[PDB]
Amino acid sequence: GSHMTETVPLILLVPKSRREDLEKAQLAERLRSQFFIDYGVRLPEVLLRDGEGLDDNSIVLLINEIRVEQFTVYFDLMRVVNYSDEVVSFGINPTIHQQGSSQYFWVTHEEGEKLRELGYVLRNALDELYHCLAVTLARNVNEYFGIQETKHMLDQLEAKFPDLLKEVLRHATVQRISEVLQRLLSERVSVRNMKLIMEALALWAPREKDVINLVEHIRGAMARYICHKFANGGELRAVMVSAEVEDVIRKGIRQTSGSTFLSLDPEASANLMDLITLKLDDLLIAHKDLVLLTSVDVRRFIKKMIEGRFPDLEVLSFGEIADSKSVNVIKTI
Ligand SMILES: [Ca+2]
Ligand SMILES: [Ca+2]
Ligand SMILES: [Hg+2]
Ligand SMILES: [Hg+2]
Ligand SMILES: [Hg+2]
Repeated sequence: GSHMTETVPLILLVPKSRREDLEKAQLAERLRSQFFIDYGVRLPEVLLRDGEGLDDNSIVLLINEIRVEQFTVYFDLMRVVNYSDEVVSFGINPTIHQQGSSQYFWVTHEEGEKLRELGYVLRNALDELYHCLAVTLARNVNEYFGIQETKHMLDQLEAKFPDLLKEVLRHATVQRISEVLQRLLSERVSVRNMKLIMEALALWAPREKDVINLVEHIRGAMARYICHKFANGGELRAVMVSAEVEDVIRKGIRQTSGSTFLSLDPEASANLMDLITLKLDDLLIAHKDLVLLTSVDVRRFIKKMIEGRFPDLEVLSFGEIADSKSVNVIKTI
């Protein structure tokens, strides 16, 4: 460990009424172990604290002792991941939580079993809580991960692939590598496969000195791993960006002698955001459980544009999902 982790614990405010059960379930320990498995980096220590005034189905995450997000988890119910309105036709009244324009639908255990037979996918409450936390923690990676962690990882790798590390370091500094890794994690891409990441840096770093651009190439190299992560072991649920919207973005792109950036009139960008908002508004699958699909040329710009309003909606390129299996496009923007 380094200071990055060691000096800055995460705090979960939980209901007093659930504390003992969350201890028994080893919430804190399992969050830490699973996150490491899933993303390849270590979280800080996780402290539980009883939260004043919390109902029985609420959790708050504090980073740096500051409230970051409040989650609703129906501990005694089941979440319907691929909900549709058809469910109400069957005489089920779900329990519904909304955060922004994302909606979450919960049913009884008995109702769940019924729904499964009709091909709905269910998630248990602790599994949902872990997903919520993980998504939010990935985004906030810079709070607990940096050069010290990167250097450790490089050192571990070196012990195994010395010549590979040698080559990479000739073309990228530790700082630059750390930046690449943070940018991957912040977009929910795992860094567990360090060997592959390093092979891609050895290929690309000699030639690409702009960090944003470099990251895009690395993502490309890692395509299989990105896809497998997002899709889990299930179908990939997606919203497609229309050729129309792609073009608005494309026209706004300016190439320089340095970085490539998006340059849209503020009114124009606001109007485009209003359109994206409108198209997303009536979705019944939560944003963290979706991806937006677009062309490689516009992917990173679309991500930057929407992340203010829609922080939990990741954006993949068509190439990134080349190894996909079942894909379900639920909507076009
Ligand atoms: Ca119900
Ligand atoms: Ca407006
Ligand atoms: Hg169940
Ligand atoms: Hg969530
Ligand atoms: Hg995949």
